[PDB]
Amino acid sequence: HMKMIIAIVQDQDSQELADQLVKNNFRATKLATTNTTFLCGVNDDRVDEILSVINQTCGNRVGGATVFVMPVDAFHQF
Amino acid sequence: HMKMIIAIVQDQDSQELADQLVKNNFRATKLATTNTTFLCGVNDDRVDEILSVINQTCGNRVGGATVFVMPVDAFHQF
Amino acid sequence: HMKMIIAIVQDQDSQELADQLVKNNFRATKLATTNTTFLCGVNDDRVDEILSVINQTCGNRVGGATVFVMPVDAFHQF
Repeated sequence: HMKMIIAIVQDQDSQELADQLVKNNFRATKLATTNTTFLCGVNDDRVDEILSVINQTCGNRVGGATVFVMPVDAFHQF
Repeated sequence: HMKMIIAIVQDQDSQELADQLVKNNFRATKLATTNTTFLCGVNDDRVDEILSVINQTCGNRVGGATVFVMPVDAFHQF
Repeated sequence: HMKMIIAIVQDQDSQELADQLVKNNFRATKLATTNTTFLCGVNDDRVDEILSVINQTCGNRVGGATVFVMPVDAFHQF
């Protein structure tokens, strides 16, 4: 099935996460906020991959990321 | 029980979805983004209805909608 | 485990909820909207506390709050 990622990432590191998610085939949506918030539905078995991306891009290096992995009952694509 | 809809819809079609959701008694919230993102808690047995609305308003006609249906453990109304 | 709160609160009462959540050790994120929308992952056994806060701050006194409590499969903190 599928999952929903809500990754709260720092704004300075938002630019590069946004670019690098694209390069890893991750379709994501940025909710503007000032500390930017991302939304990304990924496959059940691609959770470890996206978490790696978010960590390599942002976190305590300075930095800091907090992400939630949430269940999805249904996915539709019109 | 209840569900949560996260419908990522195109901005040109956001205006009309926003209006038409009201006409179908769907209380929804628009998170501004440029590709706008909607949030809408609907009843367990009104998922098919709202999906119809979103499709009739937006999708590949040009267009394109992507929606997630997510479980809700509790709903409160103060 | 943990939960995710999506609290749709009125804008006039958003300022004070935002301040008072901090005073109760609730790390939350505000998604700008005009009727503002909040996001807050809290512990499994701190749902009653945050609901109290939201009610004391906003609701029908004038007012009005609507909140969803949603399951979280995984929480990560980089």
